[PDB]
Amino acid sequence: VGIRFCQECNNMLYPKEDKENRILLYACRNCDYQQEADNSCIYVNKITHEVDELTQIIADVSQDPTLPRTEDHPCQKCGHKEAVFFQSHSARAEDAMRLYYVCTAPHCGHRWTE
Amino acid sequence: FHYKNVTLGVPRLKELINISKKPKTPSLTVFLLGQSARDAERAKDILCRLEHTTLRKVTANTAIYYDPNPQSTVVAEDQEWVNVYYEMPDFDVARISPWLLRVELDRKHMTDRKLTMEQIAEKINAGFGDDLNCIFNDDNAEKLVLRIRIMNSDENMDDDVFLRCIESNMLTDMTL
Amino acid sequence: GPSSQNVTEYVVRVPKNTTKKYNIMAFNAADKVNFATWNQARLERDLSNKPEDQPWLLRVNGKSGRKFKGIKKGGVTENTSYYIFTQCPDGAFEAFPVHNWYNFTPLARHRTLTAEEAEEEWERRNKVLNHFSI
Amino acid sequence: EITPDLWQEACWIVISSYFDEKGLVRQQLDSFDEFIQMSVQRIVEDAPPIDLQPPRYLLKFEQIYLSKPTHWERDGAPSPMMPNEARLRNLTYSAPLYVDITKTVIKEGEEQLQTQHQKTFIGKIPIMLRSTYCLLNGLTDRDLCELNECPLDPGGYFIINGSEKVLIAQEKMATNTVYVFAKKDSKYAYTGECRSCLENSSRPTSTIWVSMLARGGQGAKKSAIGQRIVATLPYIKQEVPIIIVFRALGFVSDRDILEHIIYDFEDPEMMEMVKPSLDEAFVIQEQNVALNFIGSRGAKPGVTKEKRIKYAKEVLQKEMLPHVGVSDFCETKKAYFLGYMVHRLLLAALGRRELDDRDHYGNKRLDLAGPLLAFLFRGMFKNLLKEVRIYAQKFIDRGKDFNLELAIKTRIISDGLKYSLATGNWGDQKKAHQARAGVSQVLNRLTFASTLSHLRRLNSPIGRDGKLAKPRQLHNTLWGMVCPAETPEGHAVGLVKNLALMAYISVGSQPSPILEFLEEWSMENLEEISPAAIADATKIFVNGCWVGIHKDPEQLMNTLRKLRRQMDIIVSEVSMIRDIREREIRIYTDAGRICRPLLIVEKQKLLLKKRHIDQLKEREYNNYSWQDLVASGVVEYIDTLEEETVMLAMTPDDLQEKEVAYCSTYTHCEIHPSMILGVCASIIPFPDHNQSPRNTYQSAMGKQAMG
Amino acid sequence: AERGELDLTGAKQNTGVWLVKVPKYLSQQWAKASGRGEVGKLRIAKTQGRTEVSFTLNEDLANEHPFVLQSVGGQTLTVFTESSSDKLSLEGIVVQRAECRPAASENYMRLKR
Amino acid sequence: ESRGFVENSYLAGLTPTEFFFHAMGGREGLIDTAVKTAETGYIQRRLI
Ligand SMILES: [Zn+2]
Ligand SMILES: [Zn+2]
Repeated sequence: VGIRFCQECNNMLYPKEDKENRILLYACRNCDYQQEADNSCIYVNKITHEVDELTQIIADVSQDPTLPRTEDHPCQKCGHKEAVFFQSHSARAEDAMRLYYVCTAPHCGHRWTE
Repeated sequence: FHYKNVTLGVPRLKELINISKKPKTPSLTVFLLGQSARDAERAKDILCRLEHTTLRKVTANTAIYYDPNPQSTVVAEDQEWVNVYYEMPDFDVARISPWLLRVELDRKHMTDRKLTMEQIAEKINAGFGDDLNCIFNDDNAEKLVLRIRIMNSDENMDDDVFLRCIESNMLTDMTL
Repeated sequence: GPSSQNVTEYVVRVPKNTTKKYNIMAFNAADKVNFATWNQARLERDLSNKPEDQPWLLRVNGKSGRKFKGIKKGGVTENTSYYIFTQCPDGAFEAFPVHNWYNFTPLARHRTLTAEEAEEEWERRNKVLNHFSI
Repeated sequence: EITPDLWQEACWIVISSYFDEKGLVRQQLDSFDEFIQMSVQRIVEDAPPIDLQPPRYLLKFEQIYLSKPTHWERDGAPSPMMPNEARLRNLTYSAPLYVDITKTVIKEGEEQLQTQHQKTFIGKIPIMLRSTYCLLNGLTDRDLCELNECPLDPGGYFIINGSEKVLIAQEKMATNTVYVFAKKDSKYAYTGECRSCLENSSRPTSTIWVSMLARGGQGAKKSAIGQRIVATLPYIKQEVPIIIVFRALGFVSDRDILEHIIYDFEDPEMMEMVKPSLDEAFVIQEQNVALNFIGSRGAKPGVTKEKRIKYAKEVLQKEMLPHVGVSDFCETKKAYFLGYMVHRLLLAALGRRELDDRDHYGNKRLDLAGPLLAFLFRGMFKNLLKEVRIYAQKFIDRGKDFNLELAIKTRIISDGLKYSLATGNWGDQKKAHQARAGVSQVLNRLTFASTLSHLRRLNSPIGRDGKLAKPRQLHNTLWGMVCPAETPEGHAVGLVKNLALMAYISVGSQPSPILEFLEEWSMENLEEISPAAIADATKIFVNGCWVGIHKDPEQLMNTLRKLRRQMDIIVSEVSMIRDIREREIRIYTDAGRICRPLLIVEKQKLLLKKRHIDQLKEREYNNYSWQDLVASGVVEYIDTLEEETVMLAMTPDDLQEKEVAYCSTYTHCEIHPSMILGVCASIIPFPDHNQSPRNTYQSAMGKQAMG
Repeated sequence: AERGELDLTGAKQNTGVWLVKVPKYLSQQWAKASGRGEVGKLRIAKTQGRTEVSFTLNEDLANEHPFVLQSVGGQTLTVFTESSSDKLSLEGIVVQRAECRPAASENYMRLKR
Repeated sequence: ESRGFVENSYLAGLTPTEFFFHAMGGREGLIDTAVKTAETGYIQRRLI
């Protein structure tokens, strides 16, 4: 799923097929450096696009003076009783009125939806 | 705009004044003849039967794997159904293509149009040729996957870029 | 250790003259070049530009050896001069001015794709994909 | 020490301090004093000498002087003209202009003979009234009445052939920044732009696009690979792939190119998108053949090879991104910026950042009298040097000698400025067809509030009949900087606009003091730092140019704030934006940004204690005024861009009380929310009780009331 | 013996050199180097958890500059020469980089406050 | 109240944030009339 760079000329390693041992070989076009593939899959295309933005929001958003705050929902990892919540603010806005939270305690940065 | 979408007023007038080919929202109103005009279910079935539906609307994700042998089954759990096909092995005519294409489907978007991968399976074959070959699961299994390989008669221009071209071509030119 | 408790004081001089101009020769750490493998080197100004401005051409090991190209930095004394500080047998320090900064990079002596030929190849390949469709 | 509910009389005592010092037309008077103290000295000083030839000669200009406006009588006796006689006798209010020229002859005749002629006459410049160069500067009311002048007259206009002309501020798209749009009609699926100009020194402004072709291209040649990133450089005919123009700067390898464009190699989704960009630039794989490829299609197709490799060298060196650096050295910077321009185009295709807004008022700049007369003075100083040659060559081929007092055609600058100001078309006399019209109209003197509402007026240069509504509708960003109610009806609805009461336009400065701070806080150099270790760093821009990186932003932010509060090193006009999400920091110092003062708020209390009020109601015999209020860190000018990273409270006694509260991290507070109205719309009693279109009619109707 | 021939002795000796950044006004003071070229004396104090280097101007040159040590990691640095006889020589590899700064550069304290 | 609902009457007067939204609505209602005249005049001339 990732990418492979050549170890000699630092370029993009293409996948190739050899008719001897039935194993995927990654080859270079400039040089002909070789090696075998460990996962033996090339292409993947996610159309659902249901990526949870809990992996994209940053912990320093709790320094924003223009975001609402809450005393109801406390943090689990530290027990702080003050959070700051917001919406998806991104694409995939068909049914996007969820409410992600971020703890505001210094050096906690814990994030969670509900 | 204060009133879905309809054009009225003076712009609709000069759309009538001239007969310019481009109405800003062409729309044909349709009426229904049989009890289908009465019950909502037949209305909805003819609704789905009239609307255009492509492939990328009924797929979840696709992946190009590499099975040099159909018994290799790089992904862990698809071995069961591909094997119960494999004890009934047909079409090993020229070779077996080491390049595989795996497609995952969303039963939500599948059933809403009253589709299941049987009709898809024949028409993705009947309509494109026979250069492709589709084996599939049973829908009792929760996730609906069907795997495709090129017809090995071609192996006796790279097949990887060709398979990516075909993958990027079928999801938009499906015509379900 | 002496890096922790070490103490000392040494005199610094800045001679108004030198017998040779001093330049910096910089290498990417990521390459981790073994200088011991350099049995010999040749060093000449680059010929693409057909002097003091010329980029350097470094050829390691005389005949059979490595090769790098050195490209001059934009500035070296535009705001602050750079000095080479060297330890002398008397313990006193000697400072040497940096005349220039040259950037040295590794070279790929493999593969030669050709212009007009490459473009012609691309069109045929582009044409081939369009042909035999549906 | 706090101010509880004495607020209604306290807010009107700081606003009085503002207008007692600044005034209402400081907009006009400050951009002029700039154009004539700095922007005119730099133009003649930064001009190429005219070495010409056997012997050869030298000429270079050193220093500029001016004298007070003067009128030459019928028999040649000068006398200072007062602004009143200029109105009565249909004169023109202008001042003569001198210069020092030095001339050295170089014939290697065993002697270098140099000589200079100082204070040489050049021409005459109009003078804006009440400036620092007028005859009315710093006079008292007993003397203003003695010259038959009104002590209430604001100033800020020219007198040209008896008439009274006023210059209208023109709007303009901001420069030196990257904007991402999407033309949904043409071949492109996305587009970037960057208008560059190297610090007020270029007549044109080179613009460069970085496109991306559409997905639904009918054709299997591209159905599988995908869209290819393209670029449309200036001074060339054909489109160019980006990898080609990357190699023309060196960087032929594809591990070095793909680290200027992608800053972290754990991202497969982006690398897949840049892969089909290499496939078409694969066969052309070295520098010199690349320069030939771009060099083959220019304003002149090269017949030979060396000229194309020469032609492609400077166009890629003096017309590509001149704001980064124009020297032939330092070409690693033109690579990073061109990489950031492309890295930002991909983020707009994966849907990770939103597209830019055209009418967002943080992307606009304003051209006052300063940046308008300076643009018109370049094209007439070059035109004056272009015709000293034509007179020198004709006169030195005969080998006699040279004399310069007869070479200078003085009618070039005098009649050049006076023409375009009097008639309006912003061009030349033989260029009455290629110029921008509508500038420099006649002052309106129907009633005293129709005069003030004329010296404060903007104008967006879009057409006057286009039916597109988005350049006409009211944007929310106009809060507090443009009057929302005052606009004319007819065909010019929303095209001309008046600015609010406390809105202040910046004048410009140099960023060198901030650069000293950057070394003081050890901002990391872009070249010095590892390219790989850049993702975990906040790219630091200054005035549009990427100038390094830095890994400690939060400490830097508090530090920048304290520096602003003292204001010792940085002027209030500068704006410093930090966006946490995109992980960068911007700084601006140029002229044209629009500001307005606000009240600084600490933890939850104002910084304006009572000690500041009981000593501010005494300005008459205490010498404590608005300036001593900014320099104490209780108010602060806030730009439009910076106004997106702020949290405002409308009123202290009501929004900064601890409770179950809306917010708790207020950063600023307004003075009085009634300063969001223009000049003609702030004479309406109870304007918050009428229907909205009614307030628009009166503001366009109190301009024609007799008084 | 050839013009394009580079001496590798320094490198092969693993010869080390020090690199120090110096302000121009100080460097202008240094162009007026006392005597043959002496400019002053360098003082080095190292402790168990702190190391201090500074330079003090020659009394003649006067008529404390602390050093800031800078990393040389990420890029290998060596010094190479061109004689007045145009012979080429590699003197050494850079083992230290540094930047002397004037002490107490005005307010900084005010900025911190 | 945060997206345009003016809950006062013209008599009791409007608060600043409501006075701004009212101005916006009035402005669009004022532009449409400026367009309409030219459009209808031209189309009628053609047809006649
Ligand atoms: Zn390789
Ligand atoms: Zn927490």
